[PDB]
Amino acid sequence: AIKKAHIEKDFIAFCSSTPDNVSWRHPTMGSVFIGRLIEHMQEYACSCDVEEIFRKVRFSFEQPDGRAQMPTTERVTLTRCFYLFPGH
Amino acid sequence: AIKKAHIEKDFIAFCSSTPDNVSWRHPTMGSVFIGRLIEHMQEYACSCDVEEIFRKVRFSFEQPDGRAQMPTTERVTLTRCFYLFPGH
Amino acid sequence: TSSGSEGNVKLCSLEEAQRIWKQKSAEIYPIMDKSSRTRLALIICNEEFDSIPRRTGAEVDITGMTMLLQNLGYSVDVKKNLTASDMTTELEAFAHRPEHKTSDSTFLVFMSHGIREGICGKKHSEQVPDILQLNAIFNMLNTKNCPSLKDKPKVIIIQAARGDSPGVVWFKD
Amino acid sequence: TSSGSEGNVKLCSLEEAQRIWKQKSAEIYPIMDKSSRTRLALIICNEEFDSIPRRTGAEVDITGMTMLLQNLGYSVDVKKNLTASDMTTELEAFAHRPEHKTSDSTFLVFMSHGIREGICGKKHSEQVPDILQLNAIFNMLNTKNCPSLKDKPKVIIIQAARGDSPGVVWFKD
Repeated sequence: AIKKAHIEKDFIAFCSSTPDNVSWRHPTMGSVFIGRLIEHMQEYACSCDVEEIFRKVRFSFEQPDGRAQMPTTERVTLTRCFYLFPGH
Repeated sequence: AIKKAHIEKDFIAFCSSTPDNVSWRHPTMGSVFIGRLIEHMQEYACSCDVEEIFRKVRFSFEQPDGRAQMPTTERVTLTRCFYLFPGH
Repeated sequence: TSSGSEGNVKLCSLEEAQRIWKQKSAEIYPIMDKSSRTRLALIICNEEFDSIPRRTGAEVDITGMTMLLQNLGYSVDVKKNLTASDMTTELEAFAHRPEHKTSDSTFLVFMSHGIREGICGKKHSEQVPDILQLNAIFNMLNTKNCPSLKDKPKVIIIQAARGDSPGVVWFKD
Repeated sequence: TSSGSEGNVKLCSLEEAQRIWKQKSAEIYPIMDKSSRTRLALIICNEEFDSIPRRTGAEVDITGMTMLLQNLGYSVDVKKNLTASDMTTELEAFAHRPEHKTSDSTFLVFMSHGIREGICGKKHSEQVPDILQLNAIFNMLNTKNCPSLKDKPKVIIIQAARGDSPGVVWFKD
């Protein structure tokens, strides 16, 4: 027997900046979005779901400096909380 | 004195379906996405932030029928949790 | 009781509000004083069209969303049967409203026919498209074009198809 | 200790895991058994280009993301300096991997130069564009083109500019 499934579901995209806008990278330190994402994933994977972690990453960028950017979550069809359960 | 601010921040969009796909409406019952959104906002505004409520709305659509759709959250730059605090 | 200003929306109690403020630190958007705040919301709904089918049931959507947003504390403007140009004009006017200065947030609701590219205006046809893009909505409400809503949640709700496809695939159990 | 498989990623304890499973009901994605699951992740990073500036520091990004995804339990494929056509081919191959059947989730990481339209391939120039669109990434990984990942979280991470603008406006205090 056949059953119907949503063609597009359980996706989340996380982009380094808002549309039209630059994303910054340091020659020795790497991309700031990437570095910031790793730091937050290392700290918060144990206690927060991915949507929550991405929000925290966005917050860390809130105060703009000389190299400003605002990471954006896109086209979200996560129907549940995605916890990484690091160690499990 | 002047200070820098992000051009695009604190946005959340919630669309009735995924890209390429139809969104359903009943002649007397109205649009299913709208009706479902109201029901979830009425029930969960007191306890859940908007991102969480929208996720719950998506979950309610998880099992597809003859008129299937998957609401999608788009271009999110909310840096904090947005609680409606109904009654306050 | 549903006789209060919040209607059928379940109330957040004082103990429930303090639980929210304790579990999360400085990661919540601040709400302005209930006595002085001037919250605004805008609903644009297209039901009657020149060349495409009438959106029967749209009145139920307008009623439901208007009452809900009012229940949540927003003063609701309802605009009906607009072209993409009219929607742009209406959005620009909304972004210029003085009330946003003494508000903590806003809701924008768009309800119409839709295609992949965006939201249909009243004059839309396949030959002569009349479309408002989601990108334009964001642009008109951002910090450049709406400085009054800087740092404030802007929630955009769109009821509209995004193409012709049924949104499904088959699988076997 | 950072000497374990999870490295610098803070561990979720048994009491912490049960707290997550108790606070939320049936609203969490299920994770497969650690002993049998075959988690896959893909990193595509473009550093060396034909006509546009070299992405110095990209090696730091590759190292960081590879180690992180491994720490989280994913087997990581790293592909470098690809055209948009090559990226499409690589994504198609990834969607066809048998391991997704015995996996509970996936991560896709794209790192390159970017423009408003999408992600730059190695051969990209203003005269002859070589762009992979975000829309194509979703399409290649959806239920139609990747049935093995049905009901499973698919996380897409993109490091790339989205235009030329600084992303800022001025205001006075």
